[PDB]
Amino acid sequence: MEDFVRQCFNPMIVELAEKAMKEYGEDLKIETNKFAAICTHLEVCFMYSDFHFINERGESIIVESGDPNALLKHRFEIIEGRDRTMAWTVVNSICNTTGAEKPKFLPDLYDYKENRFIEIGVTRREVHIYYLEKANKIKSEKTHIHIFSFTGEEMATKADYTLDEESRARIKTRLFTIRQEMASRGLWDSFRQSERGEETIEERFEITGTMRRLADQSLPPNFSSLENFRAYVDGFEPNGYIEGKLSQMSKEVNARIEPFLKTTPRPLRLPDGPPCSQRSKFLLMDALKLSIEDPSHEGEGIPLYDAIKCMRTFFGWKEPNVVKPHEKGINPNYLLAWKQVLAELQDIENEEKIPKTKNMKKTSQLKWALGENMAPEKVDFDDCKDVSDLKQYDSDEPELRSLASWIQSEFNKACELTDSSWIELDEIGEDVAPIEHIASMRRNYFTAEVSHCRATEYIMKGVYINTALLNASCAAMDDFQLIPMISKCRTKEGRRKTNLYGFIIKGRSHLRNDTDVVNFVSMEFSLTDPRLEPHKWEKYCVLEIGDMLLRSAIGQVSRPMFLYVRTNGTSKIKMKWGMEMRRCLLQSLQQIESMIEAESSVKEKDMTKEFFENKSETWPIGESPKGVEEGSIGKVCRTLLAKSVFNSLYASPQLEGFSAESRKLLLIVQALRDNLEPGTFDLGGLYEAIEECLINDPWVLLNASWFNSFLTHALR
Amino acid sequence: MERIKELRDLMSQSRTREILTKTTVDHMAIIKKYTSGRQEKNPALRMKWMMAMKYPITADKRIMEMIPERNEQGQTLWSKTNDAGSDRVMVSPLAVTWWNRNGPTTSAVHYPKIYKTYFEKVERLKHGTFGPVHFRNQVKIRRRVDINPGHADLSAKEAQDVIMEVVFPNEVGARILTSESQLTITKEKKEELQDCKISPLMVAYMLERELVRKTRFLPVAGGTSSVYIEVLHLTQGTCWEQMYTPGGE
Amino acid sequence: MDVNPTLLFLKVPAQNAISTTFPYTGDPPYSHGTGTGYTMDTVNRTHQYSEKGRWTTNTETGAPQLNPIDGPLPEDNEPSGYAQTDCVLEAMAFLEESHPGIFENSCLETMEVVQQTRVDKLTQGRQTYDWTLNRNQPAATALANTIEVFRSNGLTANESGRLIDFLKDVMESMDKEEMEITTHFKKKQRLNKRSYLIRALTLNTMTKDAERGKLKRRAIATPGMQIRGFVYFVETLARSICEKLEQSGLPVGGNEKKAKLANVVRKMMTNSQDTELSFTITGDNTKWNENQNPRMFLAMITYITRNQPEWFRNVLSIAPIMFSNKMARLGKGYMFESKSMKLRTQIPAEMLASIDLKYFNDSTRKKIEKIRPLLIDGTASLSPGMMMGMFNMLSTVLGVSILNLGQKRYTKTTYWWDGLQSSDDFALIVNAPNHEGIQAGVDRFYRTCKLLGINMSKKKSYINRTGTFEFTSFFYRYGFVANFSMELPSFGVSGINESADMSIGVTVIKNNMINNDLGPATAQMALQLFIKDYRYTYRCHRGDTQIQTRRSFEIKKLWEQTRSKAGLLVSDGGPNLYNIRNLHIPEVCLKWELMDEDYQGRLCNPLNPFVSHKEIESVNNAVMMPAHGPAKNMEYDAVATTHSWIPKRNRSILNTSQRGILEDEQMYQKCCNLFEKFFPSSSYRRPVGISSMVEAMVSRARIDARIDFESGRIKKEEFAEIMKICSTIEELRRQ
Amino acid sequence: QVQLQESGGGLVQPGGSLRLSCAATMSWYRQAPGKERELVASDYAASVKGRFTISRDNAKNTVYLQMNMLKPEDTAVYYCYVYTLFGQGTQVTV
RNA sequence: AGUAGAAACAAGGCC
RNA sequence: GGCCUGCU
Repeated sequence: MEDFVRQCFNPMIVELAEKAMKEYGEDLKIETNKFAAICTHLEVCFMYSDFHFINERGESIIVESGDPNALLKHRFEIIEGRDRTMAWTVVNSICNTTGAEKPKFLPDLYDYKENRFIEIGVTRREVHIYYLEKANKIKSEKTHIHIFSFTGEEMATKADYTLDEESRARIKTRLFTIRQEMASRGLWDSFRQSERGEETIEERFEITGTMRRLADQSLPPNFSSLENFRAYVDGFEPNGYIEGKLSQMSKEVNARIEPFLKTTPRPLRLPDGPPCSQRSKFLLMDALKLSIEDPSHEGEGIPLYDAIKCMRTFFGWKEPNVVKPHEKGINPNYLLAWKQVLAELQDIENEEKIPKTKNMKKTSQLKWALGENMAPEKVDFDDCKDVSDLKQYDSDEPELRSLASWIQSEFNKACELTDSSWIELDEIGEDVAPIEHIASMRRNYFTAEVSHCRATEYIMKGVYINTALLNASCAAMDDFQLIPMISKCRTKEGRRKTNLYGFIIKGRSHLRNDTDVVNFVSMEFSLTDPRLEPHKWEKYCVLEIGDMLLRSAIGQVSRPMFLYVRTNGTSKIKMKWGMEMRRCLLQSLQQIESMIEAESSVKEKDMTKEFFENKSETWPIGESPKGVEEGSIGKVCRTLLAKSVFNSLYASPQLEGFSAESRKLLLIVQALRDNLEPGTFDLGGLYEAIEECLINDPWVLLNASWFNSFLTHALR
Repeated sequence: MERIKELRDLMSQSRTREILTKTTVDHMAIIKKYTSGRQEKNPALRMKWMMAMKYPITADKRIMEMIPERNEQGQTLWSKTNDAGSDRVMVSPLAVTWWNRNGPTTSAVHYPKIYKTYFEKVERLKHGTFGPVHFRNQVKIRRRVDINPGHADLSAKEAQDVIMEVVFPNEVGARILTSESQLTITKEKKEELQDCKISPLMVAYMLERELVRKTRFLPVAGGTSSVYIEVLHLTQGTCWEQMYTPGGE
Repeated sequence: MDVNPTLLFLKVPAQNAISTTFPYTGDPPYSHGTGTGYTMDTVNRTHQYSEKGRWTTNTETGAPQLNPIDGPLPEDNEPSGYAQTDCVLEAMAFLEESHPGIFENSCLETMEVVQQTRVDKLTQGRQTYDWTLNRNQPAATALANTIEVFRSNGLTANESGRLIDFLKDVMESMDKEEMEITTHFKKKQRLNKRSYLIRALTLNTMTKDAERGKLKRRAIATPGMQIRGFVYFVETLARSICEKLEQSGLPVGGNEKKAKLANVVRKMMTNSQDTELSFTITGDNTKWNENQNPRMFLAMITYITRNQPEWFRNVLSIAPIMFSNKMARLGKGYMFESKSMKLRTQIPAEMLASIDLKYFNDSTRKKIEKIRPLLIDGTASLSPGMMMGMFNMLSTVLGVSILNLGQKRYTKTTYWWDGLQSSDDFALIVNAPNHEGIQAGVDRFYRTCKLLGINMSKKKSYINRTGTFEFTSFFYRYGFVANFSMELPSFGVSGINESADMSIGVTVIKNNMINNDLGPATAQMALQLFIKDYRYTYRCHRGDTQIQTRRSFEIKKLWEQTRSKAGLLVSDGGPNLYNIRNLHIPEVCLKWELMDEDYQGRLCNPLNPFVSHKEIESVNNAVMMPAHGPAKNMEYDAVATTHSWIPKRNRSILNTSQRGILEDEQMYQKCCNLFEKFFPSSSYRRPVGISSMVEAMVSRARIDARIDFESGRIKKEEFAEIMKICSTIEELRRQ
Repeated sequence: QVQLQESGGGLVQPGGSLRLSCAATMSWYRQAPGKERELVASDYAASVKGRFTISRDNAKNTVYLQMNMLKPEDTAVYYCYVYTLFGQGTQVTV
């Protein structure tokens, strides 16, 4: 039958009908009479629509061939011959522009004169039944319907026929051409009734070929095919198989509970080796401040001018000389770098306006100090294979180092009060609710407690230094840059003040990965002689740069004044995390506020004021040789703030591992102290897990010592 | 006019012609998401790192013909170098602030009508009345509650057809909404937003947010009302209760 | 006196101050170089935990595979992957018996979803291993490349737009003699059957960074695109199953997890009378993923899908069949340094099979020597067990089956147990009349776990009396206690954009106040610090200050120009009006009534060249990877302002041979923008159909010109011009 | 697409000969009064075998029908066809 | 040298 | 010496 559509109809219509065939997903080889019927429907749609044009009037202009002009409007514009999505697109667009009603089924054409749709259907059966059939299929329709049938008859409601009658003679001539051409073909044994509305399909997902063999190799050891295994599974029913293997399984497979008593836990062993060194990016306990007493705010001002003005406030400069060498570098380079920094600072002082940011010369001194041109050149393996020295990067456990007493004192003095306010908080919306007033009063109390704390000063120092370093690295990637360490505080009298700890020289910072390292050299003034705790300054070079006179009742001290100079490095991640050190304030004060709220849930009243003023209640916050010492809530605030600050400063994988594996043991010990009969399956394994995190970090070793002390004081 | 004209210009060049011809409508989404740009793992680190560069943000090419290349002192506002995989050009953040001090101005009177949820929140809070804070242990029990206080009793898909018919009346397809509540919602949000020119996509998104009901599991103590859950952070705490009555009531 | 914070625990219980034990204020550990060492170590460890299995050689991939299932029962407490098929089938049968109708229903909904799912659902995924280029690429890019290759090779069933048809094409590709791929350096290369099989069965290995809570780094894996559809269907089934199990806690959030934990502890302890003792085990499973054999997941799913259409069973079984034969790419490689000659070199991992061992240290030398026998075409066969939690939900199902197997109806003894399982972590409440009963119950639970290939970490687990325990960093002590140290890293600028960052910060403060019991004063301090960091990050200072920045001039002139300066946004150098009462309001709407109409109009102008919206999914959704958890998405309330710009892209593609991808990106985006202008609903609802672009665009041009004349700007001249231009593009597409 | 022009019809005696042509498979059919249209020859009905011979010149698109030994039973209108297009029909009266 | 820690950075590639 | 890139 398909030979007929090969022969007669034009290409355009046959591929339109083929795409309509693909539309609903049925195959053309099984039933083709539908293809012919609907392609004839589509053909009558065209032949009825084309050759029919309109101009600004009604009364369509009919031309056998559209002449070249702007007057190519089509009388009837076709609906079908398009995908369902576009057919409904045209339906909705016509409804929204023509203000007509939206039909629920697919029309075939639209006309302007009568401003409505045409649903053309030419069926094998006579018209006077198919018409009202499709009419009762369509609900309350104003779209006019018109149908032909092979006998040659026409019909329509309203007795309406919308265009010329010679066109309809055309239609029925086409119709009988179709008819008495099948006459030569002979199809009416099924042509009248060939489609009955079949819609059914079964989804087929068959495993075959290579993928089947893979299925045959992904079974238990004693199975040969997926078919057999699935049959076995379907036939499988529970018949007490877990019990049999449990009985047969060796009894050494057990989870015996070892009781956890007061005498069970042993102190954590600390590693032994050379004392632990300093790792901070700046001096914490041995910092010195040169000040100007200016009225500018933290960010307000220009760095270089402030630094120069602060440094001019000090008199007593001496020619620098080596006091304590780096022990691994070239100290003369550090000396020359310091003198170069001074010289270029003067050079800025001379000229017209202090630059906002200064670049330094790339001398051999800072080329060595900043580690320039030291990365091995990257080459290909095929060119370097016979080199005996060629091997992997050194990948082994870090060097072992024992704890020293300097970190303990540094933390002790990091929780001490100061003679300045190191936090100038921002603005918030004016409090409107009583709860907001309570929150503001609490916040004011904590700010009064923690602002005068060395932890806040360290927070500001780190934030400013890391912000400046990151910005300089991102801006001046190539050229070495000078950045004075600046921090602005407020005195007890209320006068604002600036403080200059020293200088940082940032080097080449072409940082691609988050782990890539930018090297800088840090110089900081101090008065602490490095000849008393040399092991804490393994990586520092310390010079003697001047003498300071601070008013004291013992005449006047006239102390020496040294310069701690070192080469340090950071990374994008480290800079970003060090510039978010202000969340240590959060951590600490959230803990304290949780304490206050928990206690106030007992007594139905806010308990902040008496906690902060009466200072009756105290918490164990340290141990003295006499015994455990307790301090007021403010001291707890400062201690927790210092702990968070040191966590942010000495952060490392060792800290994370020890924190987790020691929190586990802390929970076990707490369960013991709560009389909850705690038990363990392998306590030695937990101890070994904790002890492997303690390698060389001073902070984690101090935490381990604190944990041992807590165990000793606990378990009683 | 224009649209078909850049269509013809695209089809003029062979590669885009092939892309238009062989690519089917269904694959639309795939090729639209086809990109070499990986999704950032650490957005904060790079936002703090990129903002230290010059020309850290991106803007459409049209910026080159509305904002001058430099400001009064000569600080550059935009660059003509296009982004990696787009025709947009990289520009400095000042071009934002500049646009807020001398850029073109319009009538933003209809934004309150579009962003109905947020302005309703503001109105509800502005007329609220606070009360005394009572300090006592709160037994916070976890419950499933509806957070959206303006949901019109419609699901995501249920209101999606409404949203299309309100914004994209022609792409609705087969669906013609039966429920009369949807009829009235369509009528109201059609006559209300008849000429709003913010964007079809944002209008649809905000209509989805407003009409679609959404639910989440939260620790609550008292309240349980939609209007009382948006301020759950302000009325309920660990050891304190703050009596509150939104402006709606 | 020496200060010691830990001594604070002598007065404050450990859980009431547990936040102090979370050093989440410093930089988390990161990996620096290759992850090849970790990948090799994981492969060797997975293969040696199942050493007593039986060896075979796959006839298709030619790789050695180790099957330990039904192997000898363990005789020691060391980890073992010798799961027994009959035991696990019986466990699943008991799970079904205790929950009748679970499998049949879940299979019904899964069948519905599978037969109505679309291909585009695969684009909604993070990095995936594209085999066309042998590298990780965004899910959409890899899917597009694979579809292009399939269409070039003759597999065009995916044009039906159905994920099931895409999987049919994927499987049909397995039986092809020779496929063709494209490489740029374009060159067409031919892949034989075995090479393509291994490329489709392989995984890409990387090192996990930003992982807090352990000293050593780990390795993670990413699969290809051929196997992700089957994984999606299997995980859909597993999620539908677990949603019907109250003992599971994987498909829920955190608060739901806490609620279920409280309910189970109350149920276990309350029902226990005075005579019965109760004990809670806070258990962690050692080597959870390395001991889960994909064959056992195949067994579980084929038991689940019993009495179901065979096509459903086949499509759900394809995934574990491929995992059982999965291969793993070793990794980036190894970098060597020579200090004598002062140079460095980078050898790819694919050379580990043949490269001499003189360059490697003792540990790496031994690892390579042990893993070499499993090396096939630069990748190692990893049949014995899963690599990194790809089947999280099925593992949770197995754990829930173990938990339910002690409902006192199967124990047949006075003791019994229950609890909650979330993959790699569990809490087990066991009750028994005497300590001997508790010991016997825990011993039998451990033994049954060892029969299913699941091991309990004795070093990271402990048992106490009920009332105090831990679960996924949630510490329960007669009621869950807030931590607030897990969410600390999320208190900074997110890094999306100005408005997005502001809204996300305020919303995070609000949420942590609601959930994590953040205090009022602490919340105010957090708001202040966040505002400070936000202003210092975006160079948007108050405007009344003299802080010179790259943006302080325009901000200052805008400040001096504005009359009501209280309405200026913090992004434009205005005061901050936020407070505890205003944390749930966007900044634009909070300052709407205070803004000057000129500034208000300039700010919220639709014609701004900065705002760009792509799809309904990416309107106000921000992907923030939370600390100590999987990547998560958040809805943030924000108004589309001129500050909603999107930041610059990487731009490093210009120096790589893969430079043509940018031109393809630009052309695809131009075509997509044209289509959207032709089809406005393209973004909100993704278009569907089987026609091509130009057909729809030209036909809609026809119709829209027509109707927009029937009322609108068009004119006959223009309408006819459009009609004949449509004809012109038609004849152009003809040729 | 094709137009068909017949020639050579008319009046002939029993036993006589007549030659039809058609200027344009191609073929000749006939219809007698009150009878259906029957095939004569294409490029043979059993009735005309050994009596009528058809030939085709593709160069000039012409299909001649030579009819010999004509009988009263061969009285009909004869029509040319092309594959279906039809000529107007030419009378043959024996 | 320095940062850092089971492998890396201490710029890369292209002419 | 000149120019390109900074998660590809």
